[PDB]
Amino acid sequence: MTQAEIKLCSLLLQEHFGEIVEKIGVHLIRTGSQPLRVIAHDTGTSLDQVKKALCVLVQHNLVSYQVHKRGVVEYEAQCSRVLRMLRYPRYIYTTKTLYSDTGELIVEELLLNGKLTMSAVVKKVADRLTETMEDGKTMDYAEVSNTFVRLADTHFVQRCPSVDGIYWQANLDRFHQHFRDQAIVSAVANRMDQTSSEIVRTMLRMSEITTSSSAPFTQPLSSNEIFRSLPVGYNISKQVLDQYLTLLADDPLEFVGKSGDSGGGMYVINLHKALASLATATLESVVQERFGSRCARIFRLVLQKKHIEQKQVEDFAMIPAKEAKDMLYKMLSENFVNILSAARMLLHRCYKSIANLIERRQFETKENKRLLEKSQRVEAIIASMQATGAEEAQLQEIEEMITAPERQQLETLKRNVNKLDASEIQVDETIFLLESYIECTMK
Repeated sequence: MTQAEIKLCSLLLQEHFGEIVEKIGVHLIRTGSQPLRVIAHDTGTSLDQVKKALCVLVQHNLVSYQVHKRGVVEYEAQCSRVLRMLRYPRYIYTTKTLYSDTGELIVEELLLNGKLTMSAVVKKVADRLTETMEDGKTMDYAEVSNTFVRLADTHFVQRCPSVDGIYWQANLDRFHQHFRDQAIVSAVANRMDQTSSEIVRTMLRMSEITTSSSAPFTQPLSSNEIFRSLPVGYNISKQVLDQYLTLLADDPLEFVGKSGDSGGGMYVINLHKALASLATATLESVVQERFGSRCARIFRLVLQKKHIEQKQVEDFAMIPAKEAKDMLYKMLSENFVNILSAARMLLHRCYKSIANLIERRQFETKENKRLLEKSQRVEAIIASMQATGAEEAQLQEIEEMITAPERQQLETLKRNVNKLDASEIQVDETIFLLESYIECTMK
């Protein structure tokens, strides 16, 4: 499935909605397609509790329902859809980035309330932005709506189909398109230079509609029209563009390759090749993570030919025999070369690490429950103090409640909450990559 995939799903639902949604969700994954009744029977849970759980499931766009064989309304969960709940913040913040905070909010609710019509969102946010606005001026519904439309135009927002409305949702596919796009652009930017990567961005910008998020290669595009779709910040010449192009295609890395020429040369982007190299580098950093620079350097030499045999291993190693033997074992030991294979393996290892993360976060607030509220009251004492009876001695009394270790633990826990939160994000990006390669290898 895998096991960690399931476990992860569970934790997800638990955090967002409750034990009800989790139990049933878990069951919908575990037993595939099932009517309301068989779910309420195998779970040992009533039908109203079942019905409540399904509400938060579908409304939020995750569970599917279809009328099977004997006209029975059967229900089903979709694993990938559950896991997308992870990228959710990054999806959000990138939106904040691109179409301001106005955008930030639009998306913010479209996931957390799931299915919502155009209007509902528009006003929801306008008021949710009038509360932030300096007392007055108000948020004109229009700007809100513009950004919304702009989202539906760039396909970052699309409609809820059919089996003052009606419903709209988040097109995390065009998000995958953009993350794919960015990961790529930046890879050029670090493996080549800024100008090159800007060309890429130009290519992807005209390959954001005519091509897919899982296509191995884009659509052919001539030097001339690319030179035409040039950004305004770049006043770069044709011949410049030409030496650049020839360089890009004929690059040992090869994330781009020529298709015709023709005039002024037909050119393609190698999505497959690009993804594989991305994953490869990730692997390099992992080898350097647990088996260090020593084994990472040797790993980098495994990129030319091999696994199997050692004749050329110890030779290209530049170290004694016994050493080359040991490290050769360690790399094939946890299956490190088989590209896709190690990729999928790694993927599971990700899911595992995540389980750990949530576990520790969950438990830290769990066992430190009797400290959470103690802090809350403390704050609710300066609520009616900074303004009414600004009493400094009262503030000291507040300080004497929270003895040294309790607050040092609040800091300890808070910092640990962070170590987790950060690691979490990191893994997310990593997962997007892996899965995107996995789907890319689906040609």
